[PDB]
Amino acid sequence: RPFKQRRSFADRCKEVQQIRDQHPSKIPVIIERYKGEKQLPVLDKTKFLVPDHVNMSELVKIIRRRLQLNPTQAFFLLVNQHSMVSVSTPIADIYEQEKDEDGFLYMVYASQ
Repeated sequence: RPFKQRRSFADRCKEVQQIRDQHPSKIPVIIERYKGEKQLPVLDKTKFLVPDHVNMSELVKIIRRRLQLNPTQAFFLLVNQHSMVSVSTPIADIYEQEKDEDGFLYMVYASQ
């Protein structure tokens, strides 16, 4: 089930804050599969802490690994309102610019 439907807005704020208060150098990112995707698998992990010094290329690289992709597989990692951000764009720039009302940063992966 979608993370937003698995935890109440109340619950979610609280996690984000607990993350802030316990791991202040990490960005809280929720990563999930695009709703209408077929050719790419559901991952066991949806909650990701991402070192705030990195950029989008790092994330694209972690998700490849977890999805067990091969170089050939081009995929899209889209933030928030299906936005494409530069892979050079640092996640901390991305976070401030695109984070949800609940403190998390939501992304989805897709292909084609």
